[PDB]
Amino acid sequence: KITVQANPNMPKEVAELFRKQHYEIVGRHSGVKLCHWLKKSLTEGRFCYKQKFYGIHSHRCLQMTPVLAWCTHNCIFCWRPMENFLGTELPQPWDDPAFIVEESIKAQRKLLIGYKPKVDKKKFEEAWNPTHAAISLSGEPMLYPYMGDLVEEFHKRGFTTFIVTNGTIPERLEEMIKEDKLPTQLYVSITAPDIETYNSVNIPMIPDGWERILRFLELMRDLPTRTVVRLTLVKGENMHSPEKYAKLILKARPMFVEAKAYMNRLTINNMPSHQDIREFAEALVKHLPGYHIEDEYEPSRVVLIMRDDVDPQGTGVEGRFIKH
Repeated sequence: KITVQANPNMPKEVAELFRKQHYEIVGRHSGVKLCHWLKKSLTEGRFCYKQKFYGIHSHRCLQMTPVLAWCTHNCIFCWRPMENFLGTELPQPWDDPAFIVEESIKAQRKLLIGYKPKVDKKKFEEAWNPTHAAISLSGEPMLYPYMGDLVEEFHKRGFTTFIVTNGTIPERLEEMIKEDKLPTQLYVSITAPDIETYNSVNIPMIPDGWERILRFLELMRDLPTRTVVRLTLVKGENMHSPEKYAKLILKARPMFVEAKAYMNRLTINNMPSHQDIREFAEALVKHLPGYHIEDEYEPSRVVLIMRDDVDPQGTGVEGRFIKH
């Protein structure tokens, strides 16, 4: 009988929409949801590509966001129970970091209860005690003013952290850098190689997103933590100008680059084949001096490019894998 403190700072109708999609709301503006993946992992011994790529055990990932319904993009491949996001900023009052982490852990368990049957036993126990905080559910998490501190809160309770951002909020990165509160691994999602594609695919709600993204990339160079540039590829929408993507990538010189297939305006044929991704990956690596194709995972049609000076058998800020 777990209970989560909550009082959704949004129209009740919206809040109900999140619930029907199985999100567990936290506080005024956050939420938790079980990895789409996680089910088959607990019941079928399934693995995730993040495990193959970085040594991350997805079944011990607590997937959440401190910015549930606000974002700076209304992207065409962005799932959100409602029509468009509610706005470009996190409305106040803002919940504090410790409360968010605590309640999120309770939310995670509450959702887990919906299990135990055909379920693995030792694994369920580990999912009940997550060690990876995936800050990438929905919305634009960097809109939360206290990201740095949120990261520390997770770290104090032994989690390693992973932030996924669309990069339109460089000031939050400058702040985390300044107060030295960086996550274990930082991902910036890039879905457009040029300004026109950026508008038609991301559908910006702010006017200066492109320059903010350019700044974000520049702030990632030599960043003292694990870095990733993730490209979500949509057939017929953004799989072009690989040389332009390389330039964006090069401004940040991330440790890793993921060429990932995208899997509302978007048809089922907008989904590229794994073979399409391999091709795009090859075309891309050709424009990235000092990088090479390091691995792939066909089941998720994703290919991994890694910077040459990163050790394929190491861990940490200079190795392929997360500290054991």
